[PDB]
Amino acid sequence: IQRTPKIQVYSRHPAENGKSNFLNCYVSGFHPSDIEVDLLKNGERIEKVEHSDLSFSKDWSFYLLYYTEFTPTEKDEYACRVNHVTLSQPKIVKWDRDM
Amino acid sequence: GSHSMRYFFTSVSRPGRGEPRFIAVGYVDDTQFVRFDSDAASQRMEPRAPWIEQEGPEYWDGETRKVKAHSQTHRVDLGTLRGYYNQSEAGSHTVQRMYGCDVGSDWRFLRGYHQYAYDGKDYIALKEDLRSWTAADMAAQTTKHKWEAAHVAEQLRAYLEGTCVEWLRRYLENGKETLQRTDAPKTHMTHHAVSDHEATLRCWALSFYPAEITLTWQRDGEDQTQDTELVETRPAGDGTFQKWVAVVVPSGQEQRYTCHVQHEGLPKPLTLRWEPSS
Amino acid sequence: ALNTPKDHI
Repeated sequence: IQRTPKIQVYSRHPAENGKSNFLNCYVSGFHPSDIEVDLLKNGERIEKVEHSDLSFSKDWSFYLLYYTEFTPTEKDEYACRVNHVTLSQPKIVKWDRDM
Repeated sequence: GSHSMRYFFTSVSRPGRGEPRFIAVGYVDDTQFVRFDSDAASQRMEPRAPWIEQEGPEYWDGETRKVKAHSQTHRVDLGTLRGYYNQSEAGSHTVQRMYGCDVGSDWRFLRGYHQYAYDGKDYIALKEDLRSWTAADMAAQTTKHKWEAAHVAEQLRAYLEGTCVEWLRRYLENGKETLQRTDAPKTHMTHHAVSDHEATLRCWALSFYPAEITLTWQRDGEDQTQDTELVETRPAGDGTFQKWVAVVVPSGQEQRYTCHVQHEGLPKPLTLRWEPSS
Repeated sequence: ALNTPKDHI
């Protein structure tokens, strides 16, 4: 079976410019398990990104959380970039502090 | 409240070279407490919660031997399944397995489960009776007959009703400080203009545990789903969870709308309304 | 704690 990932990009805590936080990219509802997830800062790949241990839901679809420390600012743009067998091109979801 | 212990296992074959990638995780309710990853250096079951580190070396040795044995069972299963489905040796395939037990508010056994999937689809599962098997297709029917002749369900039932519940109660006691603590959602409402005539009201639930929650919107005291958006509950990354629900409303009509929050940590459900000077 | 099952497919 092939199932496309759902993506949510968000912060661990309500965001305040200049205050340290954690940037999350939660990928869920996908199958098979191989997936490429990068967190981006101004369109460039962030190096120290960690991820949760692969687990799955009742319908057998997978989920993973990718995360890193970050400091939101007025000028920096953050995003999550995901590639999977189900996607023609990588999908980029921009971080919006209101979601 | 009610509680559960669940173990999740995934093996993914690597046809080009080597053994399958194997990842195992154990949970008490929504708390991960152990893990094994075949790609990690230790080659041991590793703790992921403070209350499990209380366990001695015999526990850790025993869990490592058992988790590596689960990996080898999945490795054999992948080979068998490739043959059952007449598939090429060139493709990657996945086996998933989950099992565990639920207990009620009195910590007594309620339900047990043990299920397998191949390539993301149900393969074989123990029925709720813990005696019978649900085989999804004819390959699984062959497995079902083999397991019915080898007394498999009896051994699983003994674990699910006995050992599983006994260890769950031990962990609930050892980890009481967090496992028996309920974290009620921290709630607030945000307002985002969408035009000069309308706005989105977003009802947030943050830092809650366990993950189970309900967020609903009402307009003038009746449920509203039209022009609403509800995101999937998501991990905060610190062991708690987050969710939000939003509604698009005509500007100036915000006071008709109420967000209702239901969670184990709240004695009474919460009701939120937009404060116009916010 | 894990089980020791004989769930060989």
